[PDB]
Amino acid sequence: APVTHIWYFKGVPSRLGYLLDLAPKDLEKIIYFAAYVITSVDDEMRHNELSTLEAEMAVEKKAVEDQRDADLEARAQKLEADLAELEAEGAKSDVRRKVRDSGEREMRQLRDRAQRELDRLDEIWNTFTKLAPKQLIVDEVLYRELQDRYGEYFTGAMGAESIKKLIENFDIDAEAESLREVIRSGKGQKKLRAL
Amino acid sequence: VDLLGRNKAADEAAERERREEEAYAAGVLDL
Repeated sequence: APVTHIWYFKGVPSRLGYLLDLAPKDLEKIIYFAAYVITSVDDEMRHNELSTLEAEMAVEKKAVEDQRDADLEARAQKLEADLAELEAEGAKSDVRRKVRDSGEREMRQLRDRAQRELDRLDEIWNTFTKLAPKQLIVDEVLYRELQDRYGEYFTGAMGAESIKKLIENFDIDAEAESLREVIRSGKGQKKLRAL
Repeated sequence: VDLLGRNKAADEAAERERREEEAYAAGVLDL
């Protein structure tokens, strides 16, 4: 299994981080199998589809939120039944308000897992639309949850192989000239870092 | 100046940058 060379990773400056504009911690994570990175993706293929991918995401979200409002109202009618059948017989209203607080907890937790799934799917979409390579993923869930839907669009890996693919997929004179230009124009500590 | 005093982190970073600014003007190999 491919593997890298400590001499060019750990010692300061870490030559790999400088070549790739990274921090070490990121890279000690990618090499010791902690985070994942995106070797490459397609920008023009993801161009003519953003609209309809939004369409599919939005139809899924409208589905789940229709079910969410249905959850709210159905649990609410069950709660009304619970109160009406808790008061018709001979009980105090202390116990009724306790059981209704329990039912309130029930509707709350239902809508809560509901909105949690909402926010999960929404952050997932917001991560897809905002994709550039060299991004890390400390999640393992967001990543999988993107590998199942459209994973075949982008390309991901981890380990020596990821850095290898990347280096291969990396222009160099562009970076060199942009760096010469950041040194020329820019100033301060930023100039020194680009240097 | 006696209620606020003087931090450390900022001073370290500042003198660092200053050192690498007096070293780049003439010749930068400091290590």
